[PDB]
Amino acid sequence: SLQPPPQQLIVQNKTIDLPAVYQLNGGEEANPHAVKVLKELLSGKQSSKKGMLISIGEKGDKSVRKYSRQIPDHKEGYYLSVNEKEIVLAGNDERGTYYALQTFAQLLKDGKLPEVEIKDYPSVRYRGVVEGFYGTPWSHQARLSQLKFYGKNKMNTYIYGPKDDPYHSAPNWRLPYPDKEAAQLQELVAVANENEVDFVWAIHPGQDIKWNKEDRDLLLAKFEKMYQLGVRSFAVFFDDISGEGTNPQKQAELLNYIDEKFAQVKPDINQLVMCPTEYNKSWSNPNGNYLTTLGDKLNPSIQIMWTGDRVISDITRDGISWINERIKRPAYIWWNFPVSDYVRDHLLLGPVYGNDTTIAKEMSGFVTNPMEHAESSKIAIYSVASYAWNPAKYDTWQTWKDAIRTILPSAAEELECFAMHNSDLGPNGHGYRREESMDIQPAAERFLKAFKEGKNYDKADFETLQYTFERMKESADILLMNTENKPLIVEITPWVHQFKLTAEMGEEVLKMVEGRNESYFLRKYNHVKALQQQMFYIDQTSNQNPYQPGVKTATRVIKPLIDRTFATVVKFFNQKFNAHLDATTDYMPHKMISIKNLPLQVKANRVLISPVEIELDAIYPGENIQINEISTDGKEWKLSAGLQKAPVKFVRFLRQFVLTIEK
Ligand SMILES: CNC(=O)C[C@@H]1[C@H](O)[C@H](O)[C@@H](CO)N1CCCc1ccc(F)cc1
Repeated sequence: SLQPPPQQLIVQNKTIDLPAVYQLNGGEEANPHAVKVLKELLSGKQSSKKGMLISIGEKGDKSVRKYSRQIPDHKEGYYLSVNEKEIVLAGNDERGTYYALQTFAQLLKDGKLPEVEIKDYPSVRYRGVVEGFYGTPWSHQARLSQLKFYGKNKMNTYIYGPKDDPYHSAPNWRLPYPDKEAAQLQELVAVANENEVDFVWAIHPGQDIKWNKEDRDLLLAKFEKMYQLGVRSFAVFFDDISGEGTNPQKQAELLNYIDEKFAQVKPDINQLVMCPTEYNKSWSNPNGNYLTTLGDKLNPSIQIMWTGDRVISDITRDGISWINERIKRPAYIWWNFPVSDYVRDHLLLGPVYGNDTTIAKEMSGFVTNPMEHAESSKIAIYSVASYAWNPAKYDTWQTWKDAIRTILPSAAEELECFAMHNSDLGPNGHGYRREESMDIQPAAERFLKAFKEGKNYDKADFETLQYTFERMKESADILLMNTENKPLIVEITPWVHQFKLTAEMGEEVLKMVEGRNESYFLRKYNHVKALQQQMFYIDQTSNQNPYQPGVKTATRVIKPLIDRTFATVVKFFNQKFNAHLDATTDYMPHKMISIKNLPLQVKANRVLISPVEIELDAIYPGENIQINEISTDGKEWKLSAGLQKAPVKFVRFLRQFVLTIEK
C-alpha cells in the first residue's frame, strides 16, 4: 500500500534485499533533503563501488541521464525503479526527487524491497493545509510535527493564517512579530524547507485597512519583515469582513501592487494568494459584480481562494465551473473540513469525502482548514494529501484506515472505533453533516422501533449493540494510556472520557431491557442516573470555550439510541409496577416547571432554556437576564436587564432565555 497512490505502478513478485553493499551515484548532485532521507535508510553502511548501484538525482544530472525518458515531465514528478541490478531515484526536479524517496521509504518493508516500476506526479499543483481557523492557534511543537507530516505525504503547501493571531489580523497586522514569535517562525520556515513545504504567510488586514499610502506601505513593510525571516510565499485574506475593505477594485489593486513591487522584484518568491470577501457562491451577491471585478483586474498569476457553493461544502464539477468562469482562472480550493470552530464540542474524525474526483485540472490548488486539534486533524490531512495527489484513484475508506494506522499503529483498531463514532458535526448553522456509526445504524433503528412498538427485537441486533458498547470501552481505556502519540491523546482525552461513559451507560440500559426482576432493574436505573451526572460533569469542566463549551461524542446514532431506549424502558417499568421513575436522559441540577418539556442547559456560568419559572440548585449572585421577577425563595419576589449581584435562586415571567450568574 502506497499513500498517495502513484500515477503509474508495475509490481512483480521478486524480493530485493536492501543491499548490504551499495554504490551511491549522484549523492553530491541530488536534492540534499532527498539524499539525507536515503543515507538514513542505509545504516547498512557497507558503501563501496563493489556494491549495488543506487542512482539518485534530478533530470539533467549525470547520475540519471540514462533514465531521462522515463522521468515524467511534470512538476514534482519522478521516476522510481527497483530490480535485481540497480535502484533508480530520479526526480523531474529536486522536490520530485524528495518525493521519490518518500515513496521509496514506504516500499522498504522488513529491510527488503519489492521489484517495482513507478512513474508518478501530482494531479493538483498545490496541496496542503491552511491554518485559517478561529480558536487557539496550533502550538509551535504541533506545527513542527505538521510540517514533517506534510513532507511524508507530499503536501507542498502550508498557509499560516490563524484568525486569532493578533499579528496576522487586526489591528496588529501592522506590527512585526516580537522576537520570540519571530524566532519561532524562522524555525518553522527552515523546517518547512527541509520537508519541501512552501510556507505561505498570510495577512488579514481587511477589517480596519485604509486605502491610503500609509496602510499600503505598512503591509509591504510587514511582508518585507517576514521575508527576512525566510518567508518566500505570501497571502492576503479578505474573508469575514465588512466596510471599505470589501472593495474588489481596491483589493485587486493592492494585490497587483504587491505582485509588481515586491513579488516580482524579489528573486525567489513563489506563491501569491488572496482570499476574496465573497469566497462561496451562497455569499456571492448577484445584484453586484464582486467576483468578475477580481477576475478581470487581479493579475492572472495570483491565486483566488474558494470554499465551494457554501461556507462549508464539498467541491463539485458544476460548482467549480461556476466560480472559474467568473474569476477567469482555476480556483484555489479552501476546503472547510475538518475545521470545527463552529461546533467546538465535537471532534470530526471521519473520512474525507464528497469532493469530485475528476476535476483536478479545474483547480489551482486544494488546501484543508483543520481543527485547532492538530494531531487529530492528521486523519483528514493525510486523506486530502492522498486525494489531492491522485484524485482519480482516491479511496475514501482505505485512506481513512491508512491514516489511522500511520498516526497510531500501536492502537489503530481502537482509534478506528473511536473515530467511527466521532465524525458527525451535529446540528449547526451551516447545515453541514457527516456520516457516523453507519456500521450499527441499521441494527439500532430496527431494535428501537421493535422495542417501542412492543414487538420482539432480533437477538442479532441486540448483540451487535452489546458488542459495540464493549468495544467502545476497550478502545477508550487503551487510548487513554497510549504513549506512542501523547500529543494526540491530550487532544482527545476529554472526548475519550465521555466516550467511555456513553458505552458504560449503553451497557447498563441494555441490562434494563433484559431486566426480569424489579430489584435488579432499580440498581441499573440508579447506575444510569449516576452516569448521566458524570457526563454532565465532564461537559461542564472540559473544553470550556466561549462558543460551544463541553464534550459531545457519538451523537448521531448511539446517544439517541440509548436515550430513547432508556426513556422507553422506564415508561414500561412505571406502567408495569405503577411507579413514577424519572425518564430524563440528561442530568440537570436546576429545574424549570411551567416549554412544559423544554430542557434546561448549563453552559459556563449560564442557565438557559433550549430555544414560566426557573429554580436553581442554590443561591447565586446574579449578573443579568437576557431574553428574546427574581427571588431567593417562593415567598418574596422583586429586551434585557441586569441583576447587580443580587442573590437569586428563582426566576419568573423562544429564541433565547438566559440567566447569567457569578462563579
Ligand atoms: C474561507 N474563509 C472562511 O471560511 C472564513 C471562516 C474561517 O476560516 C472559519 O474557520 C471558517 C469555518 O468556520 N469560516 C467560517 C465563516 C463563517 C462565519 C459566519 C458568520 C459570521 F458572522 C462570521 C463567519
